[PDB]
Amino acid sequence: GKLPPYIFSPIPFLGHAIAFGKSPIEFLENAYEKYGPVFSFTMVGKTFTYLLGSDAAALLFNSKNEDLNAEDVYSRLTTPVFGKGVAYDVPNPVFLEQKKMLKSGLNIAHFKQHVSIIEKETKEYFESWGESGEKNVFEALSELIILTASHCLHGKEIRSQLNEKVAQLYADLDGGFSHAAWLLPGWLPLPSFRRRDRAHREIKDIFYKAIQKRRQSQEKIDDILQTLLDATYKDGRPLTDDEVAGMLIGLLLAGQHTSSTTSAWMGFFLARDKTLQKKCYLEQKTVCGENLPPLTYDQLKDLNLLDRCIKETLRLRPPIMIMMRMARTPQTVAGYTIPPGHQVCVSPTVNQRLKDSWVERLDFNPDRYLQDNPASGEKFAYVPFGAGRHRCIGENFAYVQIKTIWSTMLRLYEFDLIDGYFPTVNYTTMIHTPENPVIRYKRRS
Ligand code: HEM
Ligand SMILES: O=C(N[C@@H](Cn1ccnc1)c1ccc(-c2ccc(F)cc2)cc1F)c1ccc(-c2nnc(-c3ccccc3)o2)cc1
Ligand SMILES: O=C(N[C@@H](Cn1ccnc1)c1ccc(-c2ccc(F)cc2)cc1F)c1ccc(-c2nnc(-c3ccccc3)o2)cc1
Repeated sequence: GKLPPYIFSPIPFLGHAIAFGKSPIEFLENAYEKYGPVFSFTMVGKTFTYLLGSDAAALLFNSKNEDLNAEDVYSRLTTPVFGKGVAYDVPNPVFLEQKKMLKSGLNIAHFKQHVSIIEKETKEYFESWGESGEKNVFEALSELIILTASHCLHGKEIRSQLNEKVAQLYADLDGGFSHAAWLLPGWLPLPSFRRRDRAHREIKDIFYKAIQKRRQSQEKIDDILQTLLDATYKDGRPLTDDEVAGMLIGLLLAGQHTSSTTSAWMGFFLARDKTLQKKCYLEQKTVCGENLPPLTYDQLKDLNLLDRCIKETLRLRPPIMIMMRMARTPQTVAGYTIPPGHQVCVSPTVNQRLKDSWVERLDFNPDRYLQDNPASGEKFAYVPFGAGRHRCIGENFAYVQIKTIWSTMLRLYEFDLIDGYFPTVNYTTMIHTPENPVIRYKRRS
């Protein structure tokens, strides 16, 4: 056992907390340069080991959950949010089945319904934006996506109940993902803990009623809720109501912020590159016709440029900057032996931006995918949706959602930067959102 290089800090408990917190990507890129692909450090009492670049990241992406374990690092925070019997509250093999059920629900049939739903929700929402102005697009997209994702992933019944009170319940749930929740005992009656737990109760209740309501109807509905009510584990057991409601909460949380932040970033990338924005609008017309009829799933698959714009946005601004495991058993990578008790980390952000493999790395270039590039060229250089056992199941929905929304948005408006300001990254929020995401827009042609 030869340990990975350890980046010493004189600062007792915090370690590099402050430096890492200010700009993590720069921290990790500098470390990579000085120490190589595999290294360790301590922050706020804990020892972290990073695996940077494709070859090293392979260890995390290939590992069995018995070896590199997700619930050890996640369950404490997620279980009060998503609920019992779901996600990281059960053995991983169970979660894998639950994922299979969800995957089965995320199919082409349902996507075809989703496109119209999302186009409709989007046009209606942006009516309040009028003909022109300067508004906060991240807030717009967050508010819209909570609606679109509910409608698609929860259904019409639940969606019609989605008022501001319920939206706030969902925000209160997000609050469970706090520094306080990580650092402090659960038994402290902190406001955010109280809200989180209260909101979890009220939201489950709404889902309980909607679930029993559908079970009792003879109206055969073909949607994702139905797929869950009809699904079964290998043992044959159907999901309980509490299980289903748990999975519905997850579906929303997963469906919202990863898309909203991403969609916001794409907005500013396209605003900065007006020629690229024009080409996208022209692509709309080419594929769908000059009359611009209602979007269809099949038309989305032909929006190749828009697709590469999403792909490239994800490259430079992946919503999930980190993926972490607890090493239960010793692991070997790059000559080093990582001991049990280490938390093993990967950063899509760093891998997706690495000097050695990405040409003009900090450039937003959708066309980079028309040549040889590390997305096709390597295993794990490009990993915004992860890989292996804990890999994402929502990639196709997310693309459906983001494509439809932005397809519609390009049709409605042309977008510009304000005083040539391109938003900086707000590192203090859980998902790195854009700072001051106010965008200028005027009605399109
Ligand atoms: C742009 C949108 C999205 C991005 C960038 C994204 C990214 C990711 C990433 C990086 C992981 C790997 C987590 C890890 O290895 O620790 C993941 C896992 C997952 N995602 Fe997504 N995701 C997105 C949308 C969605 C959606 C819409 C859903 C549900 C419909 C979803 C459900 C999941 C689930 C269930 C997992 C598995 C977690 C696990 O096995 O531990 N995601 N996602
Ligand atoms: O929301 C979390 N995970 C997300 C990751 N995601 C989103 C889209 N694709 C993947 C997530 C994972 C599983 C699910 C999910 C699970 C089951 C299901 F049926 C449906 C969805 C939903 C999610 F939103 C999450 C949030 C916080 C944390 C957390 N872990 N540690 C912290 C933490 C640590 C230190 C300081 C501050 C926070 O935060 C871990 C995971
Ligand atoms: O352990 C986490 N952060 C670590 C830092 N780190 C980052 C990379 N390696 C170490 C961390 C961050 C802040 C702090 C901390 C900060 C302030 C303080 F007063 C005390 C402690 C402690 C930490 F251990 C961590 C782990 C998982 C996640 C995370 N996983 N999933 C999410 C996520 C997913 C979806 C939506 C929102 C969050 O978040 C976020 C942070």
